[PDB]
Amino acid sequence: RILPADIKREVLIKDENAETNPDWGFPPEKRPIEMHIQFGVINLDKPPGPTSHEVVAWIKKILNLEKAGHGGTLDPKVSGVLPVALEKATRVVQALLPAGKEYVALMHLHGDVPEDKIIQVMKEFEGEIIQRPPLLRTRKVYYIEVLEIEGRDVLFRVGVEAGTYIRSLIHHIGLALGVGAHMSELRRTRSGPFKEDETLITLHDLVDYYYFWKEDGIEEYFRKAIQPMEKAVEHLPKVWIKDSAVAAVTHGADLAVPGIAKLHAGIKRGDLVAIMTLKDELVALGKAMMTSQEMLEKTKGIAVDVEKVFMPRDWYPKLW
Amino acid sequence: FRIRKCPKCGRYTLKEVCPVCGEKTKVAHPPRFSPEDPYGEYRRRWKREVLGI
RNA sequence: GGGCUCCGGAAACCGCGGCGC
RNA sequence: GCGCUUCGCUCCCGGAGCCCACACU
RNA sequence: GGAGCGUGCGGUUU
Repeated sequence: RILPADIKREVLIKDENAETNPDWGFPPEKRPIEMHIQFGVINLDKPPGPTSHEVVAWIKKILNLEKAGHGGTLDPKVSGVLPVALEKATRVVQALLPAGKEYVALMHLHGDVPEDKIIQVMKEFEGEIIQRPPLLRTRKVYYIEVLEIEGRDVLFRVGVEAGTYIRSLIHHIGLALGVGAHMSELRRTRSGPFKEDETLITLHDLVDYYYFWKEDGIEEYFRKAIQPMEKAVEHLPKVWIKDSAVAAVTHGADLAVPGIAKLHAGIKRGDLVAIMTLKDELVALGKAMMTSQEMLEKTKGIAVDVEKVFMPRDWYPKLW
Repeated sequence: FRIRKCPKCGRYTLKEVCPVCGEKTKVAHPPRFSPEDPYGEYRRRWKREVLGI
């Protein structure tokens, strides 16, 4: 099970010995509860039933939030991973959108067929697909894995490139296999950096923990409920920038080469990037105007056009 | 909804047990929710209990 | 002149049109 | 008949606000 | 206020 985001990079060092003053900053770790929310995203496990937005709907009301949004629109009946980003962190969703997505499926064939043929055929897809629904853009299926076959039911997992519709993938197999098939049940196992781990939590848990916080004044639980926006870019290639630069990119400065402290391998021209402090907080998002190596060897020009900034201003002192 | 989990060892399956690790399976597609949420305080009390709140 | 942040119908109830039981 | 027909996001445009910033000698 | 992810338009009124 390998998607495009599970390849490990190297941490490339530009300023071999640099330091950050704690006095101006809030690391993801110890932010005051009330602002951890302003800058959080919940790894939600969407129940079946509600449309994906109508969930976010209730998340707002019930937590007296104003403005929150969700990741890849998961349909009414699908359950599973639905990152919902809160308050000021709302737009981190941008980051999520064009990342991997893994599903567990349950296709149901409209007629019998030899177990191995099902396997043979589905394995046929591992690669590029041209989308053919019932009677034009290509989409990758990073891998299919068949768990179990019972009669005409075929429970599998599958990983896909942003905006594959699993219904179709199935309908397609359906035709491929000869008999025709329909998708019976679906569930999203991961959107990009949001996995089905210990951080994925259910509406109910979320609310109950939040009440433990208001009625009962326990912070713990309702904190471990929300994830700090940093985890919404974990999948993106990051560049760590030195303190002075932080203040700048905040105000609308495109980040220039001699701001870089640490870097990630294999960046290219026009790739999304996460600008980070040495405290490992999200500063902003941009397109690299300069490859990985290019950024490390040089001191002339600009690394990344800055295009969206999350980090607030007063957080770092101006100084430039 | 037929898909089931056995979340401890994290394996989906339509069966009742994951023999590989002998954990019974629960249904995959997580408990439905209505903003009404009756049983709200009723469950809350059950939780407060296993934590000591 | 460019970059960034914020806002730009944020209102319930009513008639088709459009998908679903 | 009952439910949904959009939380919100992105590009442009209009308005308000902040900067003009290679991140020190 | 437009375009798109996503099927939209005409009436009592923040």
